[PDB]
Amino acid sequence: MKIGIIGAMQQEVAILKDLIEDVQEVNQAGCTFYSGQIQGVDVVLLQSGIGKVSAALGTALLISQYAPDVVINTGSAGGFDASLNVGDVVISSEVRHHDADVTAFGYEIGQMPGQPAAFKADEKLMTVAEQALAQLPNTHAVRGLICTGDAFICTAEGQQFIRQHFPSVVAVEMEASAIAQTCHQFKVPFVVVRAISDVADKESPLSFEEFLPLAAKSSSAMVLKMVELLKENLYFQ
Amino acid sequence: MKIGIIGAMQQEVAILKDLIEDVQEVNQAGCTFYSGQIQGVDVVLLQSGIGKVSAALGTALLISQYAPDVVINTGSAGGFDASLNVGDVVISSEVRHHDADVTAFGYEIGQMPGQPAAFKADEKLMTVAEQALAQLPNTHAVRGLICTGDAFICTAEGQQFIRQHFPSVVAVEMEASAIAQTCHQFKVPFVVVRAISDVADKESPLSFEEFLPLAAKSSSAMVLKMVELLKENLYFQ
Ligand SMILES: CSC[C@H]1CN(Cc2c[nH]c3c(N)ncnc23)C[C@@H]1O
Ligand SMILES: CSC[C@H]1CN(Cc2c[nH]c3c(N)ncnc23)C[C@@H]1O
Repeated sequence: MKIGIIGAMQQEVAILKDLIEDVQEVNQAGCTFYSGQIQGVDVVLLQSGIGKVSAALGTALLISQYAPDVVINTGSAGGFDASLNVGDVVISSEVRHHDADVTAFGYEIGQMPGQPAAFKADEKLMTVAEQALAQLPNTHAVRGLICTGDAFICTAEGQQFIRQHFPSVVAVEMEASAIAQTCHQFKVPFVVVRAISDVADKESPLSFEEFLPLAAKSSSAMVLKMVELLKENLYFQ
Repeated sequence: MKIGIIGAMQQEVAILKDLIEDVQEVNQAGCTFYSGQIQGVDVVLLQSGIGKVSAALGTALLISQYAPDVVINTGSAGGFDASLNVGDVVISSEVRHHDADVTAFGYEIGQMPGQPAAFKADEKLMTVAEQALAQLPNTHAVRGLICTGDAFICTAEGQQFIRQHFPSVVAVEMEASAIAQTCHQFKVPFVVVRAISDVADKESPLSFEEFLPLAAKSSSAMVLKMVELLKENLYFQ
């Protein structure tokens, strides 16, 4: 099997990049693809750049050229769920665009015409995420709705808008819905396994830069554990 | 040369689709690609679907698989310039994301990290659009900033925010910045040549329904003239 792993920033992909054996690097359209193996499992790690367009473009190139069997989105996120602390893992049940609005034509808030209102994480991948979490007993996680937009959320007004429209939101970021929508269009299973760098408030610019490395560490540990589980999930393969 | 043409909706691509000789249709990832010739020049017409993610995904597949020499984005738009009536044409000087905001890290409003603040349309393609306009004297057009977001703009608040942050905006729509950013990442020249279906206000939903066909007609006539000029002029090898 081949696992596609996608992160936006260099800092988000660095830990996993260093684990790829027999690594081959391709640079294309602002994207970097690292292909090789982890523990005999074929992996392609994409560093896409930030935001919905970069993530969509990168994901489209990843799927069309490398044909991963599954996609895992790694990286940081801004926490909305009360129970999340900085460094904690967040897992997508589903992903929505918080900044999509075609309600004028009867679509629900966040729904892009032509798409479902939410992009559901693959149930079989989800089971692997749960298994990985069970093997990291020091790790606290929350699973729920992840909301994506092309904005860094750092104001009370920004938070309130998102909570008003998506009351179940557990975290926000800037790529997941683009990765998930792209995967939906290609019919490829995905899950988002990120970790919290900040709580999307006026302190988040500073918190983000301070704790991005921690978030990358936590997210990356989970993703590595999933790769190790996938290695011997022969029914899944 | 090979000319790439991108429209989001069925009605936006239908006029040009019907002019393609020796047409070959490919369906991939929810996109449709029609290739062949229009008046003796190779074209690939992409029906991308609506919104930034679909447009980015589609444009990435278009460029990576078909290698068009230039990209023209056709279709409808919501008018901001006071002189625009339904059916009038807008030509991009440049394109920006109206809904991007990472000002917390020093970027300009609308600027995505890792990108320039605006995506400038190609000078030769703008010239060709202006030549096409001269050959369609009963068409009124404005050249200027086109702003894109994942929302249908139809409220006073929506207009206010966009005008506040991008006061020179001439029109808004939902794909151009995705196309433009993707073309930027691939280093492929682009221009947007759209037409007005509505003026982005409370009347827009009904105006759009009524005037989408007029907007497709007006935009498509310009694009056809541009195809003819590009075949003749050798501006692009
Ligand atoms: C330099 S732009 C920030 C990057 C890291 N991202 C995830 C993220 C963490 N905190 C966030 C917040 N408060 N709002 C939105 N996104 C995030 C998204 C982008 O790649
Ligand atoms: C059914 S969604 C609208 C489709 C047609 N589009 C262009 C457009 C016309 N008027 C617009 C407006 N007031 N606000 C944003 N976009 C537009 C974008 C989308 O593909």
